[PDB]
Amino acid sequence: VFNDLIGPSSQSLCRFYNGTLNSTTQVECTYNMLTNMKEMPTYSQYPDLGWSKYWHFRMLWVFFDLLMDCVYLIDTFLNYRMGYMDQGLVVREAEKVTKAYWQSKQYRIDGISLIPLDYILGWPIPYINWRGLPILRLNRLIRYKRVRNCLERTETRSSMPNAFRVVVVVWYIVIIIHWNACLYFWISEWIGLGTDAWVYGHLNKQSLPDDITDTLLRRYVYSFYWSTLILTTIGEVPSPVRNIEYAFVTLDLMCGVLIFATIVGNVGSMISNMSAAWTEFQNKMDGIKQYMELR
Amino acid sequence: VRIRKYLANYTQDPSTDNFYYWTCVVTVAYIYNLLFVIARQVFNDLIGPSSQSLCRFYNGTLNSTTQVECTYNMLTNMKEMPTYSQYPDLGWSKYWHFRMLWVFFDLLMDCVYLIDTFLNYRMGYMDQGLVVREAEKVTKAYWQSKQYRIDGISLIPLDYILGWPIPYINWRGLPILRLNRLIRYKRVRNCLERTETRSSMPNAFRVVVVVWYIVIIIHWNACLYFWISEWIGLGTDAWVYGHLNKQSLPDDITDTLLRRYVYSFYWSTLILTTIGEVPSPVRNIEYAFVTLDLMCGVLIFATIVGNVGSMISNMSAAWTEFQNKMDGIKQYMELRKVSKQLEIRVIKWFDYLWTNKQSLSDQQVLKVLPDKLQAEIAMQVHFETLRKVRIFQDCEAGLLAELVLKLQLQVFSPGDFICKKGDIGREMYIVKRGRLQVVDDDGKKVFVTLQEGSVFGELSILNIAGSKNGNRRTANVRSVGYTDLFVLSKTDLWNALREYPDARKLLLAKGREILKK
Amino acid sequence: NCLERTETRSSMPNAFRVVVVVWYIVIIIHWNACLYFWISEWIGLGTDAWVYGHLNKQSLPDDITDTLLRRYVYSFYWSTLILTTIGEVPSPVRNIEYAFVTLDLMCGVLIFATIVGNVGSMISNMSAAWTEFQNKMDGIKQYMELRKVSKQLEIRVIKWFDYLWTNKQSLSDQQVLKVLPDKLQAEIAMQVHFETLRKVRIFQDCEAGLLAELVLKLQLQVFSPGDFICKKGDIGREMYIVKRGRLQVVDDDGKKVFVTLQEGSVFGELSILNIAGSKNGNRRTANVRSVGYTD
Repeated sequence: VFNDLIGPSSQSLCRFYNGTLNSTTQVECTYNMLTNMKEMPTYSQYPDLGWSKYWHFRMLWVFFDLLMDCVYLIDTFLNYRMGYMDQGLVVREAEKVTKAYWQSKQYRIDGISLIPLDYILGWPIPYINWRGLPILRLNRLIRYKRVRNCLERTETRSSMPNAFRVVVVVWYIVIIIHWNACLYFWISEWIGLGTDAWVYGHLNKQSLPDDITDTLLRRYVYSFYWSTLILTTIGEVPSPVRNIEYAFVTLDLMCGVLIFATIVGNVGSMISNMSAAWTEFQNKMDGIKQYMELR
Repeated sequence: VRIRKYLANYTQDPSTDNFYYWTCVVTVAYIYNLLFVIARQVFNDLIGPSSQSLCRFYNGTLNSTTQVECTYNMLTNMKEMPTYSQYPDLGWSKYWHFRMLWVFFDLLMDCVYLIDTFLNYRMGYMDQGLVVREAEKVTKAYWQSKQYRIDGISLIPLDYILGWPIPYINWRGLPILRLNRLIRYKRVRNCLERTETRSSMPNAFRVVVVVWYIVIIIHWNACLYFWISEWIGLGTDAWVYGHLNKQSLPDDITDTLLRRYVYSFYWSTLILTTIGEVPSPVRNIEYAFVTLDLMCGVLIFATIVGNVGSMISNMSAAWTEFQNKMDGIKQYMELRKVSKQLEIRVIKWFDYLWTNKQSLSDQQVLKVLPDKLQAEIAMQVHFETLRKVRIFQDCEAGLLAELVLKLQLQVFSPGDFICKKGDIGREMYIVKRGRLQVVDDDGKKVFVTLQEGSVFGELSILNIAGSKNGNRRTANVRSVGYTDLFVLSKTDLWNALREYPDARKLLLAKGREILKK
Repeated sequence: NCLERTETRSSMPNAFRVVVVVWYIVIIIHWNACLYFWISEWIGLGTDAWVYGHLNKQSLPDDITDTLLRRYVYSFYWSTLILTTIGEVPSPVRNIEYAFVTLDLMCGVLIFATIVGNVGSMISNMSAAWTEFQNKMDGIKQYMELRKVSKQLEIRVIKWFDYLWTNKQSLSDQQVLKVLPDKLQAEIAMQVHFETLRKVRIFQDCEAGLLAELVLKLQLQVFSPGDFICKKGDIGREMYIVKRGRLQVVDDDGKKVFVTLQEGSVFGELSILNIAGSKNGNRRTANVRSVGYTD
């Protein structure tokens, strides 16, 4: 969604009226031209799609992508040699664990989660004029079983279990609000920024107020605030204009009602359970104090 | 004549699966009525508009302000709402295809209601645990049960007469006269109950049903808001839908039927969830409606999200009860200063107990189910261990049923001893899953390896004084890895073998054979 | 005392509980409406934009008359939006209005949290028996899924549960045997079971306190239409009385009926008696098979 994270690959061209030239020309946007603008900047692509300036950011992202795919490959090798529990004991002979690997159909879950489409079609190629699809690395999210086993085997073994439960539901909250932030800015890019007053842009006037620059940090910070106000159903955001914005805000508010109702219900139960022994002691003392009062 | 002699003695069995799929068909027809009768009453352009919108227009070529029919650029950014003038045929010359589509679906769901009335007329009531399938008894029990009034109010065809735009009477149609089809709610409630008892994904069906309840409630409040916005008059004040609302029709937004339903659905979503980011009311009847609607939204959405929070709390209830047991044991071993190796042995036992998760789930089956079905469950699960056990292959069959209802599971650690040389024998063991080893007292050298299905510990609980150990165990027994054991006690086996003397003579003779071996 | 002695004696208790908390809601919002208009009169109407008056512009908009009905209707709407903490009212201006709105919003948070908690509990309790039945069915369906029980036993168990919810007169004796005294439990056991106590051959000829002491110790077992109650070689530990259902005695393998034991018929009383003159003793004399469902 926020495709300026790898470098912008398209220079912003604001319309500008220099008084010395006495002409209204399109030049590249500085930070004073993104502050208090009358229209959104038009983007024109670089001929190399930004690779001559932002190769250090792109090789940082490529290095972390290769590091987590090597972590996925070593996890696939440990899946290939995993000792299954047969009769209460693990099996440590190689032919039995590879045969029980190939019979259990774990290799399809390990194989869909390692298709390297992201190294081919996930980066800005200038020769094809391919802008890159980073969403083709969504196949790495199919390995959720190892994460669920790590969270289960952490909170059975942890000496502070309620602190880990609170940290895990806070991480669930931040990941849900982040995915709704990228969903809001994908719809705000798809409709067109600055076209109406619900979409991010210059017409929103909560997104870009007086003396506020339009940067990538402003885009993520306003989209995170919009999803925080929508998913907690405070709703102090601009009301929708077009019908597809009404459909998205209605679906997002009902999803926010349902899943934040269950999430805060879990947080209220988890902080009710941090002093459950004191409350059960207090119910026994309330019963005995009421009995000795009435008799 | 074949369908006449078939229908002369047809009687429906309500317990069958074909009747349950018929209740799904009646649920589909009921959901059609429950949405589209109030959508057709309020949003009456769903059947064709039957009144052309006449916007006031100033053409600069004519230099005159005339009333012409509204195009989509004249409903976009308007200064006043369009006045409606009726067609002479009430739109039947243009919108007969939409009206015959609605007439065809209305006739299809009324034929579904008629076939459901015929199955009500021939429904087999349960008399003595059996259904009745003779025709005179089920029609007499139909006419005595007063089901015919509920079936008869729900089939009055007022909608085919006064529910459509008739041009000769200049009758604009009352689609709300098809609200009598909503009295058949018992078949829908039986379909939802008999679906979520029989479904293998019950919590997904519960979540889908409360999402459908949410959408039907917000849709009925959407049609209620647009009925009050039509009744007050659209565009007359800033709470009502119209041009003065400025959230309903902003800059460059056309006023269509989709805009009316989409804004009314958004208004009821913000009112019933009590976010309230809608225009504040102006007239007093709008204040009364918004106050009543907000209090109804507080109450029924509080109970609905309470149900959704309980239903997604119950999707992981076993993990939370396991975590309360682990929290109690971890708090106990923290405060009593238990050493580290017993604590890692206990949490490794709990990691094993959640990893296999086929250990201890017998409690609700032993609570609510009858003993014949509990015995049949004990046959069908445990059959691979009941087929190998040396006493269980040679007994009376009711004796092995009475013994297999009294077994229990004990999970054992890989270092744990099951018996030592000098423990008193009070339990007989059957290895359900796991590997066992007999060893020396201090030498620790194996003699035999007791595999799965092997039975031991039955002579150490027998009371024959010819065996010199008596109640003492004959050998050291150590589990190799983790071990589930079918554990038969001394007392329950001695009761069941007291009730059967001939198998007691057989096991006593096997005691003589193991004494002379 | 009138509300307590109404909802103990009412045949619709949950409807009375819902009507009483709706009356509590309306009386609380009415008293906060009169509290808001007393402070709006005391400060002075139309002096600022939080107070009722002409400067409020939600209270008196364009073409809205200031009447007594407008005063009560706007004050009731203001307290409905404050006590439910929607808060779409004008923000306060003077400091005493800030103190009143802060105190009123915190009172609204606390007492409407407990009131809607009571309403959520009261409409959760209107279908508590169906949810407890569904927890038992969820446990049994999860157990038969994980143990790989075959399909015909699973459809027999869910058909038994469909019958157990369809008649719903099977097992509801637990709270009566808990809290009620044994004289009233005995009188309930007389008044319900009288059509089966009038036919039973031991129960027509005994001492009356003996039949009371026996009828407190009975129990219900529901039987499937294929199920056998006794076979030829089971040890007799139970005496049966057919409360509702049809029974049949059959051969060992020939499966031909001899008599049809109807409702009210008593059997299984000689097989538990310890007289050695009967050659079977504890063994059952005949095969007994239920025809349909059988209590």
